[PDB]
Amino acid sequence: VHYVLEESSGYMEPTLRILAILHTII
Amino acid sequence: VVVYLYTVVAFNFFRKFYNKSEDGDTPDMKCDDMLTCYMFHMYVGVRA
Repeated sequence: VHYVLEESSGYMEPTLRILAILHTII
Repeated sequence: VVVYLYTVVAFNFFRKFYNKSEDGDTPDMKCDDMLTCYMFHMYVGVRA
């Protein structure tokens, strides 16, 4: 019922947010 | 790319269907993982 990005040793959860921000900016 | 689109749509809207259980009460190979569901699609739905 809750979507989670639990697949790596970090560095994948905040990078998605910064990538979405960069995508909207561009 | 198109199969990935269908995969995200299914992962977001169809959870209670991918229930490929054998002998009953063995829920596995479901869509509880994006990569697993994408591999399942690209491997089974294309060749089905």
